[PDB]
Amino acid sequence: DRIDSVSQLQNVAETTKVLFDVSKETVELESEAFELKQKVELAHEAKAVLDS
Amino acid sequence: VSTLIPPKVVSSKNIGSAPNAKRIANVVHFYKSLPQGPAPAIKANTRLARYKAKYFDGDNASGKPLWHFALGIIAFGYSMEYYFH
Repeated sequence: DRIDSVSQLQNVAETTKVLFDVSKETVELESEAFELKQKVELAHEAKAVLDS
Repeated sequence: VSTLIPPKVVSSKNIGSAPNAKRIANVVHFYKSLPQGPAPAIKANTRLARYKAKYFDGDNASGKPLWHFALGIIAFGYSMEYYFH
């Protein structure tokens, strides 16, 4: 039973490699989204003000 | 706020707690283990080893050796029974 349990560490590291990489990668790639948020807000304000 | 990393921390402690003690207890005895009756030493000769092999072995394990011992002690004691009375 211990053998069967340890059989599952055989390839966990290979997948969790890309998992841990892309986790932080995607979490920090929202910087461009944050920079786009202010531009989108400015555009929304401009459209609203000219609608006014 | 970030991703902690559990899935590769088993290095410091092997998985499980109770069977960890039994792992060292059962892994070490398999090295110096007899494959199949190695060094049986079933043959010996020291003026009494033949008697042990023939009668005092576990294959028979009968009451015949006790009866043989009784017969031998009777034979030994007959002479001094004659000597005394």
